[PDB]
Amino acid sequence: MKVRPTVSSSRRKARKAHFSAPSSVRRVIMSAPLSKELREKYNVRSIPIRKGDEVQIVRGAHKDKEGKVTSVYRLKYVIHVERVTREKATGQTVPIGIHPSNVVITKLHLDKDRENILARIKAGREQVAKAKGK
Amino acid sequence: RELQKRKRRSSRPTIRMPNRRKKALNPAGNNIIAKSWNKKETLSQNYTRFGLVAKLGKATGGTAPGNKALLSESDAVPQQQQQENHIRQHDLELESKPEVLRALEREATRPVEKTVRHQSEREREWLQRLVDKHGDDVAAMARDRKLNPYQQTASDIKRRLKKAGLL
Amino acid sequence: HFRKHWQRRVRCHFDQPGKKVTRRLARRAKAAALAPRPVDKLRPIVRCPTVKYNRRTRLGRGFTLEELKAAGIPRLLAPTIGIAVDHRRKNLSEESLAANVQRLKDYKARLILFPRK
Amino acid sequence: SEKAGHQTSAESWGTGRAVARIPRVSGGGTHRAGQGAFGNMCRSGRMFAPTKIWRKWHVKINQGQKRFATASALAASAVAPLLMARGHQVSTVPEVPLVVDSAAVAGDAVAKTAAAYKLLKAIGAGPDVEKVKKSKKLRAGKGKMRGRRHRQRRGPLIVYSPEHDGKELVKGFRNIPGVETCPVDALNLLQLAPGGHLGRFIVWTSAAIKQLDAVYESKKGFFLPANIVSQADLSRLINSTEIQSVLRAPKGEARTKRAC
RNA sequence: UUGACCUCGGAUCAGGUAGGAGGACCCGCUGAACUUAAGCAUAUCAAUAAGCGGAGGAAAAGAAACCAACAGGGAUUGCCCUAGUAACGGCGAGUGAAGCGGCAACAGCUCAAAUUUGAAAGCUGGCUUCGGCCCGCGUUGUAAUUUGGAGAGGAUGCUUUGGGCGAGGCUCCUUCUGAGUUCCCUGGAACGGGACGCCACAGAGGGUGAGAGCCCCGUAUAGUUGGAAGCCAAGCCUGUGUAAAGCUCCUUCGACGAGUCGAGUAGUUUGGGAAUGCUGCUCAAAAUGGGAGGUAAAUUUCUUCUAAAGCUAAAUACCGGCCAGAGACCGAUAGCGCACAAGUAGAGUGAUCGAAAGAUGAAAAGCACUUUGAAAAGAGGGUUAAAUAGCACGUGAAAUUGUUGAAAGGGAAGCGCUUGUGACCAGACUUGCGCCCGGCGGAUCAUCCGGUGUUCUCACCGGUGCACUCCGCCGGGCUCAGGCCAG
RNA sequence: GGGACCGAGGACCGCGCUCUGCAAGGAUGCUGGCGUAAUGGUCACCAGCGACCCGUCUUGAAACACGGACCAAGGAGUCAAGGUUUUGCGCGAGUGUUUGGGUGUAAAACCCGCACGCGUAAGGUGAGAGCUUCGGCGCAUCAUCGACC
RNA sequence: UGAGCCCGGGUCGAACGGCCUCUAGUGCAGAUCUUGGUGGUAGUAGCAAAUACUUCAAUGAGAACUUGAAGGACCGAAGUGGGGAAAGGUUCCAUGUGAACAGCGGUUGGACAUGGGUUAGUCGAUCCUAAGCCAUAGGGAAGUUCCGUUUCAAAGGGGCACU
RNA sequence: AAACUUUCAACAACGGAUCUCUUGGUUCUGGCAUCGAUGAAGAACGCAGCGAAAUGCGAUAAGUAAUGUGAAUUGCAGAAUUCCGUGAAUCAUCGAAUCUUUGAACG
Repeated sequence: MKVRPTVSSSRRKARKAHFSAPSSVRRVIMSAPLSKELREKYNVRSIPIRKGDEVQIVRGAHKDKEGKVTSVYRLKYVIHVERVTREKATGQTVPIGIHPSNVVITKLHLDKDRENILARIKAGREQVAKAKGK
Repeated sequence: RELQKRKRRSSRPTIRMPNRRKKALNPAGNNIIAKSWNKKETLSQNYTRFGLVAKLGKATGGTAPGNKALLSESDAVPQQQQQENHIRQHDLELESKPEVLRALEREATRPVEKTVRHQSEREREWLQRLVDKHGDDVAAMARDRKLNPYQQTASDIKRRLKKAGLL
Repeated sequence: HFRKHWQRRVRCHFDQPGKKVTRRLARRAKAAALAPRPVDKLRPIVRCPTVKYNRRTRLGRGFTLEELKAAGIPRLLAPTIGIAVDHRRKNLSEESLAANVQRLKDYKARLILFPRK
Repeated sequence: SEKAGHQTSAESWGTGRAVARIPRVSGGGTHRAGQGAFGNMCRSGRMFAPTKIWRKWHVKINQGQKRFATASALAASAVAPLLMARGHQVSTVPEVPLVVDSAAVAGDAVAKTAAAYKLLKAIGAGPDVEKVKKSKKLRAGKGKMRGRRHRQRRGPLIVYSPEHDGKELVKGFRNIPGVETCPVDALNLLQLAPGGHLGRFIVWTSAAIKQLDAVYESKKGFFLPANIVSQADLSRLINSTEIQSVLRAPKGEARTKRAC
C-alpha cells in the first residue's frame, strides 16, 4: 500500500504519464529481464533493452525463438528482433513489434556505460543482501 | 482555465514544485534534543520522554494517559511567606529522572569561562601617571586637573586602580 | 432570513481536519525551533471582570511590573526567559499580587537557565 | 459548476410564434443559434436543482450510542454462530475470543510478514486469509473508472496493545490481504461490524484483554448498558416450572380438525 | 567692477524610478434597479450588482483618547456561543450589533516635542592602485540619548558584551536496492483454469496480445551516490576603546502631535441624535488640560484612558499563479461552451454571439496478383481469431425502406370474448418400489472382547464372525404406484 | 324414472344410522385407445357477438376549444436554514465529544479541559385499570369541594 | 394478477449479477417540451423573360449547352466595345482530375490539384498644404479622462569678433 | 391470378440508441509565492528536406551553449556511432546565449 504522499494511485494520471512519457522514460519502461546465466553472472535482474542485445522471445505467437535486436522503436513501445518478420500482401517483409517484457536477454551488448549500470545494480543488490543477512 | 489548457496542449514541460516548507518540522543539530528527538513521535510524547513542559497554559482537552507535558506577620503583608531594591539584571540566581533532563541539567550547570575585559593601554599609562604623581591619595587624584581632565570621581578612580592592580 | 445573497456569501468548513493538521504541524515547527523551551509563555492568573464571572480566574496577557519585581525577575530579562509582560495591568489588590508572585516563584523553581554562549 | 448551463445568451422568442415558449440562443451563423437553453429539459442546459457543496455530508451521532454499538459489536464478535453468519471461516480455530500470547505477538518475531502469516496459520486464521485471497476480483460498475478497481472479503481483525505489544505488529501485518489491525484503546465500528453486519473474527492478545477492561472502565460519561431482559433463553423462560405450573390447560391443538 | 545667498530654469548631462497586465481573495471611491411589505410616503433589495483608482502572498487591522463598574480586564485578527438579545423601525415589511465568556495565535516598537555645543560626531555621489581622495547635502538640523503605566542628569556599586572563518547538520533534487515467465488444458495471444513454489515495513497504481504481488516500470523501510541554495552550527582566529549597557538612589529636572477638538448646519450612513461614523459650509478652542463612561444621592464629587505623527510577524480570506493528492461526482445529448488543429469553423459594421465532431485491429498485417469496367468501383484471391472489424471502420435499437417467404382486402383500419384452419412449439412418459425363486459374487450378519468418542447410552474402529446370516449383480414371477384423452 | 354442472379436503377423532357394515365431518371402483404434437400452447387469417380517439380545460353536465407526423435519447416537488407533528434509538433532572485540544494505520476511527445551548433546582367525596390474605388496597386521569403562590 | 423476473436460439467481445443495508442527477405519451434522426405529401409544385437556332468535321467512354469551318440572328460608338477609381485578392496563364459546386449535362469552369506569372530616376505613392483634427502651456475632474491650441510659457533662427 | 395497400417473419439498408471504455471535466484537500521600460500580457510575420493546423522556436529560427543520461529519430529519404566515446536523441535537466514587426511602446 502506498505511504509517501508524492506518489499517486490515480489510474488517469498513471496512464497519461505512461502514454506521454519522453524517450528516456520510455527506455526505462522498456527495460527487459536477463537470462539465468547472466543473472548469476552479474547479480542483476533487469536492464533497459538496446539495439545490440541478443534476445529470446518467450511470449506471444513466436514461442521460443532467438535473435538480435534490430531496432528499439521507442515511439510505440516495441522492439524489432532480427528474422522475426511477417510478409505483407506485396511479399515485402516487415518486422513484428515485440515487447521487452515479452523478450528475455541472452547476450548483452557491452560497453563502459552498461558495465557501469550493471555495477551499480549489483552494488545495490549486494549491499541490501548483506544488510538483510547481518 | 485558458492558461491550463494552453499548458496541457503545449510541449513545454511541467515545472513540478518540490514540497519545500518554510519551517522545519524536527529539531536538528549536534545537541541533546536533536540527538534524542524521535520524528515518528509527537511533540507531547517527545517532551514526556525528555521530562520537559511543552505548554505552560491551561489544558484545552484530554491528554494521553501518560502525558506529562501539558501543565508572624506583625504588619500583615501577604508577601511575607514568599520571600527566600536592586536585583541582578542579566541572569537569575537559581538554586529516577529522564536521561535528557539529566544531560540538560549537567550542561546548564557546567562551569564556564568569563573572558575578563582588559583596561586599554592608554588607560594604563593614565592611571600610572596618576599614581606616580599622587601615590594613593584618590581625593587629590580626583581634584587634579592636569592628570584627570575628565574630572572623574575618587571612587571611580579607585575602582579603575584596583582593576589595574595599582591599589 | 435570506433576503440577501447568502448563496454568494456562504462558507463551508470542509478543511477542518486539514487546518487541525496544519496547526499541529505549526506547533511542532515552533518546538523544533524552540526545542528545549516551552512553545508558549508564562501567563498570569487574572479574575474575570463582571459579577457573572468574577468567581473564576483565567490566564491573562502578561505579568505586572511590580509583581515581577516582587518575584525577583528583572523586567528586561522576563520576556527573554519566557515570561509575558503586561505594562497596562494594575494589581489593585494584594490578593492578585500574591497569587502572581507565587506563580512566578513556581516558574523560578521549575526553570533551567543555560549560561549565555 | 455553478456556471454550468448559464454561460449563454438566450431569450424567449415570444408567445404567438408556433414554437415552444423557451429561451433560445441568439446569433444566426451556427448550429447553436435558435436552440433551446436555460432549461432542465434542454440539451446543453442547466440541471434541475444543481448540486451544492452544502449538502450536510456528515452525520452527528451521540457518543453514548457509538459506544453502545461498539460494545454490542464486541459481544457479537465473542458469539461464535455470528461469525459463521457474517461469513468468517471459523471451524479450525478454538476459543472464538482468541487470545494469542503477547510474548509471541510483540517485536520483530511478528514484524516479519512471513512470521505473521505463520502465526495466523498456526492459530487458525488460515482459512479466512485464503478465503479473502481467493475472493479478490474485479468490481462491477464505474468504481473501476473512479479508483475502486477490485473488492474482496474481510479477514481477521487483530486487536493489540501499543504500550505492551508495541505497534510494529501492524507492519508485520498490513500486507496480508483482508487482515486488519487495531489498538485496544481505540476500536472502530467500521471494523467491528463491516457493512453493518455483526460478528467479525477477531484475534486478541493478553494485554489487549487487560486494556479492554481498563478502557471500558476509563470511558467517561458512559457505563456498560443494562439489558431490558435478564435471561435471553425464551425456551427456558417459558418451559420453566413456574410458568407451566400456573399455566392454563390448552384450548386446542396446533392443527385442528374442521367439523362441518 | 566683482563675489556670495535666495528663487526659478536648460542639458540625448550622471545615476534611477512610474505607467501596462493580473484583479480569486484585499484596501478605497462611486453607485442602481428588478423584488417584498405598507392607504400613501420612508423602508427592502443594499451600504449589493455595474463603473473608477491602488497592493500582496496575503491584504487590511494593530499595540487603547479601549472595555468595564468587577475581586476588574488589557494591541490587533479569526472561530463558538452572546443572539435573532440590546437597539432602531405604522415598536410594519422588518432590520439588527457589541462587552463578558471558551478557543486559535500572540511581539512589541519608531518619531516630534531638550543644546553634541569641549568641537555635524550624520549622509548621497564619483576618482580610485580598493587604502582613501576629493564634490557636495545639511545648522530653516543630518548622527547618538529619550517616547508619559515613561524618561533625563548626577552619584554609586554590582552585573553585562564586539568581529571573522568555520567542519558538520537540516530542507529539496537525483544513483541503487524482493520474489515463477516451472508443468498441463483452452485460446490468435494467458494476465483465465489446475498443480507445485517464492517475496512481502513492498498484495497502491500502470503497461504487457484476456483478471499478473513474483515479465517490466514503479510501490514499503532503511540506508547509499552526486548536486543546489538558504538557515543553524561544534570549534578556531582575533578583540580595546579610560568604548558601550542594565539596575539602584535622589537637598535637580521631566518637554507628549491645532483650521485639530468643539459648536451650528446640509447630505449620506448605522441597531445606534448622549448625532453611530464620514464628508462639505460657517464659527473656531484649552492647559491641575482633553476624551469616554458611572451616578437621585446633593453636585455635577467617582471611574477609566491620552486623539489630531509612524512601523510591525502569527492565528484570517482566496473561483486567480507553480504544483500535488484525492472523491459513495459525470461518463461523449453527460461532465466546463471546448475529452478532438475549441474560444476553432461560422455569424454580425461593431460591442459581441458561438457550435457539431471520441472508439478498426493484439499487431496495418490498411488487401499482393487475376479479371470486368472510361473511371468510381465490382467479382475472384489474400491478411486476420474475426472483413458478421475494409480507415462510410467496437457493439449496431427504433422510426423509415428494399428483396424474398406466407396471408388478407366490395367506401377505414386497429381492439375484447369464443371457436375453426394453417404454420410452429414447451411439457409429460421412456419405468420406479416392494415381495417369491435360482444362479452367483463379495465387503462393513447378530452376540461377545479392547480402545476411542459421546447426548452416558448411544455409536465408531480393530478382533471375533466362516456365510439357512448380511451386502450388490444377473435369468425369471407377482403386487402397488406411474402420462394424455375418454366410457 | 330421465338429464346437466361440480368432486373442494387428504391417517384416525365428530354427529349418526338401516349397525359383522353404511349413501354417516367433500369420489371411488372397473375398463378402453393413444403414449404422440394426440391433449395443451403461441402466432396469422376467417367466422358470430361486443366495442367512440387519447390527454388537457370548462361546466351541473355535454358540445366547443387546445396539444398529438413517427422514433431514439434527455426531461420537471430537489438542497440548505429556521419552526412543528409523529415513529425508532441513547441518556435521563439532566442532556449535547467533533469551537478547539490530544492520539491516529491520518479528511476516517478513538479520547477530552473549560465554557456554552436548552431544560430541571398539599387533601376530601365518586369513579377508575390492576392486585387481594376476598376484610379490602387502590396507577394514570376525570367531575366537584378543596390547600397554597 | 401486475409492474416485471427467468431460460432457449442468433449476434457479440470484456466485464457483470443475486441477497441484506446505505445513497440518489432513479422510472415518461404528452409539456405548440429539448437534441438528433426519419416518413406521407412526392418523383408532386417546380427548374422564369432577354425573339434562335442549324449542317459537317475534330477531341473524348460519353457532346444541345467542348472546339474548327459554313450558314441564320443580335449588341449598333448614350454598345452585349476598349480601359480605369473603390472593393476583392490569385480569380490571371499552362498542364492534369471529374469526388463535391456551376436547379440538366459537360471532355467545360472564377471548381479541385501541380507549376508558373506582376521588372520603372521619367507611371502613382513618397514632398506641400486645404476644410478639419491631435500633442505641447495652462486649467477642470474622485477617476477612467475633459476643456484648452496661443493661451500672462524663459518655446525659434542667424551673424560678428586679430583672444 | 398478378399489381397495389396492409400484417408477420428472414436477410439486407438508413440512423446512431444501448453496453463497454476514457491522456477529459467537476468538487474537495495540501505545500509554496514567481509578470512588466533588463520591454510584460496580447497581436503579426517568418523558420522543418518533404507541413496546412496544433506545437516549438526567432534570420544562431520544430532551434545554439552547458549539465545529466547513455545509443537513437521514424511516415519516407539521406547521414550516423566505430560501441571501449567529451557522445545519438522530436531525450531530460537547465545556471549561458540568440531573441524579426508592433503592443504600457518610447526619434
